[PDB]
Amino acid sequence: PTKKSKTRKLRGHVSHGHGRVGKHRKHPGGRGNAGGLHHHRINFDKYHPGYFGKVGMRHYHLKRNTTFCPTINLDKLWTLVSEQTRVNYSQKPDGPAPIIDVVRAGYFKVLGKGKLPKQPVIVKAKFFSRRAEEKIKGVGGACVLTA
Amino acid sequence: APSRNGMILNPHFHKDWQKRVRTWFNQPARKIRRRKARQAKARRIAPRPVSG
Amino acid sequence: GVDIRHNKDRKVHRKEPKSQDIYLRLLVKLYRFLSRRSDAPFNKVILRRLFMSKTNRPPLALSRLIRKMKLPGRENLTAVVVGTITDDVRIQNIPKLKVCALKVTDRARSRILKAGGQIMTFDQLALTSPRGRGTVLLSGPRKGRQVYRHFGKAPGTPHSHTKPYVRSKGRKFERARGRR
Amino acid sequence: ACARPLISVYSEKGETSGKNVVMPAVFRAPIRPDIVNFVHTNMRKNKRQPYAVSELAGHQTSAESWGTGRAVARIPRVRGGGTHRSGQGAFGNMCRGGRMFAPTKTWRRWHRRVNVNQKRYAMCSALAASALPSLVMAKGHRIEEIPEVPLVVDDKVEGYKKTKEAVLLLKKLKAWNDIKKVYASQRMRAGKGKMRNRRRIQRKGPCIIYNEDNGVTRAFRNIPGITLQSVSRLDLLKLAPGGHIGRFCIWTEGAFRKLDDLYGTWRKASTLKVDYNLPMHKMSITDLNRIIKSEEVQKAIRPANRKINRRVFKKNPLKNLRVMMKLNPYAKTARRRAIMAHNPDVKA
Amino acid sequence: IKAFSQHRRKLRKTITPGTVLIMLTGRHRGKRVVFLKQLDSGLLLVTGPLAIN
Amino acid sequence: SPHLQWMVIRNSSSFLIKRNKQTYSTEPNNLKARNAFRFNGLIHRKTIGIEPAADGKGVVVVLKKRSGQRKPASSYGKITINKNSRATLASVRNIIRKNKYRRDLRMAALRRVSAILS
Amino acid sequence: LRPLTKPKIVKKRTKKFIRHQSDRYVKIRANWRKPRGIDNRVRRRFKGQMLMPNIGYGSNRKTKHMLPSGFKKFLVHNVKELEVLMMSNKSHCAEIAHNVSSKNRKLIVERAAQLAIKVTNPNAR
Amino acid sequence: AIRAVRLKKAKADKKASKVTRKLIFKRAEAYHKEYKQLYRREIRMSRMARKAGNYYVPAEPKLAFVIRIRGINGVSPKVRKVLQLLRLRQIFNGVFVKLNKASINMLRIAEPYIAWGYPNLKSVRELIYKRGFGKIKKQRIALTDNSLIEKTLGQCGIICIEDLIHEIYTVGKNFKAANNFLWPFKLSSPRGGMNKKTTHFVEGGDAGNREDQINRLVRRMN
RNA sequence: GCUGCAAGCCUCGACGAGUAGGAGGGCCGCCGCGGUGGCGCCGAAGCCCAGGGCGCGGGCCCGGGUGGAGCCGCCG
RNA sequence: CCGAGGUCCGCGGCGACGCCGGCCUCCCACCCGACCCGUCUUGAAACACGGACCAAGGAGUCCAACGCGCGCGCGAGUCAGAGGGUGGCUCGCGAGCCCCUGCGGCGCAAUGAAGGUGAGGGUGGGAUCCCCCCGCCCCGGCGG
RNA sequence: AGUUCAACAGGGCGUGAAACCGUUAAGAGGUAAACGGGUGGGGACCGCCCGCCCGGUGGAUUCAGCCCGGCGGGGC
Ligand SMILES: [Mg+2]
Ligand SMILES: [Mg+2]
Ligand SMILES: [Mg+2]
Ligand SMILES: [Mg+2]
Ligand SMILES: [Mg+2]
Ligand SMILES: [Mg+2]
Ligand SMILES: [Mg+2]
Ligand SMILES: [Mg+2]
Ligand SMILES: [Mg+2]
Ligand SMILES: [Mg+2]
Ligand SMILES: [Mg+2]
Ligand SMILES: [Mg+2]
Ligand SMILES: [Mg+2]
Ligand SMILES: [Mg+2]
Ligand SMILES: [Mg+2]
Ligand SMILES: [Mg+2]
Ligand SMILES: [Mg+2]
Ligand SMILES: [Mg+2]
Ligand SMILES: [Mg+2]
Ligand SMILES: [Mg+2]
Ligand SMILES: [Mg+2]
Ligand SMILES: [Mg+2]
Ligand SMILES: [Mg+2]
Ligand SMILES: [Mg+2]
Ligand SMILES: [Mg+2]
Ligand SMILES: [Mg+2]
Ligand SMILES: [Mg+2]
Ligand SMILES: [Mg+2]
Ligand SMILES: [Mg+2]
Ligand SMILES: [Mg+2]
Ligand SMILES: [Mg+2]
Repeated sequence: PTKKSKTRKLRGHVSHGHGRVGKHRKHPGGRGNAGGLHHHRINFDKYHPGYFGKVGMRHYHLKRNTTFCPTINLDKLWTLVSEQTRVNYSQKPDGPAPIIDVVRAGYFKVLGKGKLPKQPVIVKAKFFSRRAEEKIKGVGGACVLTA
Repeated sequence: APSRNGMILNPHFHKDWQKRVRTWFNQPARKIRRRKARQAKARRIAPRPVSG
Repeated sequence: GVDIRHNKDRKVHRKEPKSQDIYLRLLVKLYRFLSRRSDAPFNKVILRRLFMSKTNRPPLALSRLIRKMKLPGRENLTAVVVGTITDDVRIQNIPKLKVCALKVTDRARSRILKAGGQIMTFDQLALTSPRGRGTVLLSGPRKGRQVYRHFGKAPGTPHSHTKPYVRSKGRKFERARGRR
Repeated sequence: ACARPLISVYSEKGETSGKNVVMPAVFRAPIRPDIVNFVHTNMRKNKRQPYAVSELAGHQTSAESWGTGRAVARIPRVRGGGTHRSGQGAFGNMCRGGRMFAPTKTWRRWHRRVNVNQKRYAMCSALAASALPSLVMAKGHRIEEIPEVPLVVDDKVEGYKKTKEAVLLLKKLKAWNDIKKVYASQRMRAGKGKMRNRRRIQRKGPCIIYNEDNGVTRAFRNIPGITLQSVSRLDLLKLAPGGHIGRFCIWTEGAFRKLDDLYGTWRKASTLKVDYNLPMHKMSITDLNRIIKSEEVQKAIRPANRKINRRVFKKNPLKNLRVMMKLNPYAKTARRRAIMAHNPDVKA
Repeated sequence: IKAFSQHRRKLRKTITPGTVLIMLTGRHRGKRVVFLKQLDSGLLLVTGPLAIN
Repeated sequence: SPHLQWMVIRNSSSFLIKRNKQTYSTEPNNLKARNAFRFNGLIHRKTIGIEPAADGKGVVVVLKKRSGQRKPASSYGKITINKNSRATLASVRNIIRKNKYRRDLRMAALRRVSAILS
Repeated sequence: LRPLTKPKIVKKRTKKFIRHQSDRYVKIRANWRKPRGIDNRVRRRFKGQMLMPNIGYGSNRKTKHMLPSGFKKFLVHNVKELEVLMMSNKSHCAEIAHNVSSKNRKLIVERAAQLAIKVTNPNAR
Repeated sequence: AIRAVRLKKAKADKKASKVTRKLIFKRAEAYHKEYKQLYRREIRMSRMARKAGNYYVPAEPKLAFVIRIRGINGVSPKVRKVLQLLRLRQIFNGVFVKLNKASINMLRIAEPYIAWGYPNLKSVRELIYKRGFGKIKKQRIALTDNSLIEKTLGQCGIICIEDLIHEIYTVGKNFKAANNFLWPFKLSSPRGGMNKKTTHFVEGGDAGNREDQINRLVRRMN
């Protein structure tokens, strides 16, 4: 709104909060990103290093559905199933192990960031990292691949 | 123009955009219009399903 | 005339909650009384944090609360946090905590209670522990916000490690001249 | 939250009907006037139509500034002719008949979206405020004679079909004083709103929340101040008029029963809303006097200091004797030996 | 803050019983009178005598 | 929950009057018509209301009952005391002091009885 | 109808703070405006110029808004707004509003005489 | 009961206040006769040296009273910092300064802005009696009762106003806490004027160090 | 006894220049809206006044005259 | 009472306007002070510019996106956006209420040009809190 | 003269501000006029002992404690 606006307290003050010596004029330094290499170079180099130039190869017809690979860590691996399911098979660690299909939950690759509870689990994902698998193998369980 | 640390903005407002501004003030009116069209179509195909 | 500088006379400390919350201001009226007459150092810290903003009262994850409880000497003490207790889906076990916070999320509330715990409000804390005895005052990761990654010297300085303000993170976005 | 008494249902008269309904938990939700005022500010902003001046206003002129060299003030002046309009400022906002500064465009943000959870939060606080005699009377409703502040009537009220049946019920429930208040308030609006289809203004009477419309809306239609609302579709703009909570609500038994499932208790979530429950209280015991005067808190606080320490006005000890001996007790002995020194006493 | 009846009464050394005073106010302005006694309120008991002035 | 209800109507109520750097509350059970948590007449469970009788003779003393909390039709009891000044002040003083009913409003109620009897 | 206490109302200034150069122009009203000119004599508070209202002229908090009779003014519109001054009638006086009719102005003066409330404009019609 | 233990303590504190009343009496009485002995001792030492034809150089003064005479506008930054460390932030205010080489070289480096000297007992006594204000909690509180000195300087043994005078005139192990407890003495303008303020006391002005003539300036400013 | 509008009240100490500029408070003022509390042909708005006042001030109230149909306080 | 800042348990002439009161404001007079505002400027009363007078109008806005701070809701989630449903012959209400197998956005993972690969505590300071010991206690606490 | 509540609505006529002007009333005017502070004079319109308790006094008490009867209300 305009009730709490700053212009309401600038009534009566001549320069309206913009100085008498240096008045408020129409773009005293250029419009937009002007002078990014000449007179705004210090600002561009100090706060946006790398802004000028080219880096890397070009991909003309890039389709984001081709590189779509959502990932999930092991600390949030059991979030794909109910809490009662993780507890029910904790009392039965002698072979009956739950299956966590990560593909049907919306992820492709499994990364081994967090710690896994000491329960055998069958993890079905399209991709696995080296450490994610060995933490699943170390805790008991297999890493089934899916397409 | 740049004062301190901030994004390098790129507002695409260098054309005559004021000549092409579509306000969605008839959005609730087209909901009533599209709803009446389904009801009007439903009576025309009364036994047949309206979804097609 | 007196040779003094009046620049630092106004101490900029929040003396009342910026919020118009009715229930929060009653807890302020409840702890302004304890900060005056109880003479307990715990009630003075709670009075500050009842004033503080949301960013100065960051969320306290359930896992971070448990780790500070499992420290030696914190067996039966109650966990006090002026803020919210968020659930942590990364942790599995809940060791029957006894928390007291302004807010507790629905899953953090169900997991704390299902473990045989007890969730208190700051009016019950003042009723059962006005001196603040047997409490463990905990805070969230205040520097855990995303804005602090952009705070630093400047992105275009050596040894910076400061996150720049870019519209999109990609190949053609501020990686060419000055990043290699 | 646990303060859930047994609310009684009243018949077509002002007497109980023998039926009792457990108080819905929504009436024990946190009362947040700041949330209600926030949602009411933006919700009432969504029903307004856009206004804007013409884009051509002030620019229908082929005006060119005369420039310098003439005593004129370098403003675009209308082209010459044999009219009064020739030679007049045409474009600037300071000129008569020119374009206003920053013409009001029709594409400003007229509508504000509010979080669905905040809309429901404000509704839970508005309903809880209608169940307190203080907040309903302080709202402006004359309920000093109604049988009970949460006023639940029989379901036959939903079957009314004539206004005299509706007016007689409001007289039996002693809620008619809230409608005579509306008649006493029907006056003319102050200002230019009368020229804009807002000539006559009045007050708000009791809102009547129903469950099944069997004619209750048409029976109470012609009564001024009466607002009729289905229990499933409760508008905050009508249950919190002007952003203030405490609307006098006359509930029906069918609407009072269904109110428990619309918002759900803290024990069981709502069945008529997908994944919603009441807001949690950040303060269970809201009675400060019960906390302060409790046994455990009184054992922790010091005794109240009720000794006002005025400014001790400083008197000069060098001139005043009693304030010197108050600071220096020896001064009386030193003064006596010095006074005796001025007495000519002869020693041995 | 004692009442006026308890205040101590001052009297100049030049005003002793029998002195001739000169009234400066009232209707007997400049009339030389005889001072007799000081009353309890500090006011002076003044006589003319009547048979003189 | 009076402390909870006070925060809601301390600044927004139909009985509040704000003008001339003053504030007044016009609820029927306010002794001094003062906007304060102590004197607000529709907020507590125990309120003392003192008004003149229907005629210009006597004082009707209104007390908020214990059971009449959410039922306004049966929330208050009318006590008409049409006696002399000392007898009327003695009756109201015993209702407050000897019943322990809202003792903080003892002298404020005695000064109101003494006011509407003039 | 005397007030509770009638202290000595000390006013630091009884003159108005007239706007600078409001005597030289009719367009310049006497309503005070803080001079913000760069070479203004009044803004720079030169000697012998118009004084500027600062907080030093604030009146005693015990006698602020206090009428010369010792009472404090309170505007009323009907007999209902008059009964709020029943208590504390030794410190506040009622003032009937200008827009009330002569018919209703008589009822307020009658009711204020019963409640021992002073009216600053009793005979105003 | 509770009334018995509170009445017993009330009569115990009333009895303990009389022994402290007598304590500061004999202490102030012993302080006074110490001022006499210290005055008569310097005369005896000066007399025995002149009788032998020698000279007795008295001990250089250990106490000084510094008065800021110049204003606050136009001060050199080095002199301005020294006047702040002497707690002289306005004109015509006084402080006591324990005289050592670290203090004297601060008085020399702020010489044109001060007029200091060696105060006698009457100067120290009258300044703490008439202008004496204590700094209780960063506040200028008038020394109207000995309870205000005993509450702050009680750990240093200074429980009466004569203890504060004795600890300053004859500087002791607790001079710093005693002198810093005293707010800068807000002195009045010198009654009778000054010779000239912008000049040193030796060359006819008033700035600098006047050995014992500072007492004349105190009687006119206090 | 008084208060306790706790966003209130009370006590003590120090302090007070200011362009550009920044921040805060406003029971300063204007137009419309949702509420709420009113006012008005026994005379509203506006306008005028060598009348009575209030506020440090922005401004405001009252009285009188003119006027003839609407207008204002408070919370947003 | 030389004591936590004032009281009189002192008093006079006039009191119905003739002879009483009205700060400020009106007129007039005197003394002291006092050059014309705005603006640019190191510097304006300037022989610098603008302004004869009065009324009305007259200039920091709206949109997009961003940053930080704050309020709020919920919380590793969050927002339902397009749309759909419907108090059914649709005022107020082009509001509000509801569900969308939550599409997607932004977060939960970064890094490399890319192919790709992809995250296991210590020390010091530290609000607060815990325990022990010795005194005192008005049994609630206080002091060391 | 007459109509009208009203011609302080008489025809570009509701309200009728400011600049400006006429007239009347009042005062002043050799340092252009105005202005700040202080006061003086003048003028126009205004303005102006009770309460508690107690002691006697002399007139009236749908007269008080208490009792009885009926009713209502009050609590960490
Ligand atoms: Mg400025
Ligand atoms: Mg400019
Ligand atoms: Mg600015
Ligand atoms: Mg420049
Ligand atoms: Mg710009
Ligand atoms: Mg810039
Ligand atoms: Mg020209
Ligand atoms: Mg136009
Ligand atoms: Mg208008
Ligand atoms: Mg004034
Ligand atoms: Mg003017
Ligand atoms: Mg200048
Ligand atoms: Mg100089
Ligand atoms: Mg010099
Ligand atoms: Mg300043
Ligand atoms: Mg407008
Ligand atoms: Mg005039
Ligand atoms: Mg006047
Ligand atoms: Mg210029
Ligand atoms: Mg130049
Ligand atoms: Mg020149
Ligand atoms: Mg010109
Ligand atoms: Mg204008
Ligand atoms: Mg920025
Ligand atoms: Mg999502
Ligand atoms: Mg995106
Ligand atoms: Mg007329
Ligand atoms: Mg007319
Ligand atoms: Mg006309
Ligand atoms: Mg004229
Ligand atoms: Mg003439």
